[PDB]
Amino acid sequence: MAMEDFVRQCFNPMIVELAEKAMKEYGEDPKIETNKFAAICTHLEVCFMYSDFGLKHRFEIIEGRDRIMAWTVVNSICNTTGVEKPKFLPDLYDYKENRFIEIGVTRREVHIYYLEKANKIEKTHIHIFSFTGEEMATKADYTLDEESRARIKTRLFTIRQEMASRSLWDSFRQSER
Ligand SMILES: O=C(O)c1cccc(-c2cc(=O)c(O)c(C(=O)O)[nH]2)c1
Ligand SMILES: [Mn+2]
Ligand SMILES: [Mn+2]
Repeated sequence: MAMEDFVRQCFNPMIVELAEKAMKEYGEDPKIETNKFAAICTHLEVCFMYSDFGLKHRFEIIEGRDRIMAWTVVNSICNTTGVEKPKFLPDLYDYKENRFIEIGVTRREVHIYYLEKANKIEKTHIHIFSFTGEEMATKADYTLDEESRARIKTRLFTIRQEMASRSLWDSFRQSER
């Protein structure tokens, strides 16, 4: 699979390893479910990039932790800010706006995916990125500055074009659940 090669060649090891670990604990093989693997890597990188554009410690990363730590972080945040405990593990906590964030990344229409997220959940803030430079966030509050957002959008467009370059993008486009 070029897709497996592409993942290894275009995302930093930490992300690949985390992605690999997450699939393999739940019986899923990244050599087979390769479009899923790419997607997880993609969502992780975004989650991390979002975090990195932050009070220097603006955001707390929840995604990418093991489940024990993820919950440990979340509870610890709830107990000392008073904020209601979410049902599902979100991606980030915003210490400035003092809310949880759910990051979405979609090959579909941003509004489409936004609804799916809003429906599945809490007073968690939602931010949706697409591979087209489009984004959607609750009450249109985009949390970050334009530069930080431009960098995420550029990284996603680039992943799309690299996939496209390797005739991998049509599979990947059509593979969102
Ligand atoms: O689109 C999906 O296949 C899907 C189904 C259930 C959950 C997720 C998902 C998307 C996410 O963006 C996410 O952050 C998580 C998480 O486990 O923290 N999970 C994605
Ligand atoms: Mn998550
Ligand atoms: Mn997410």
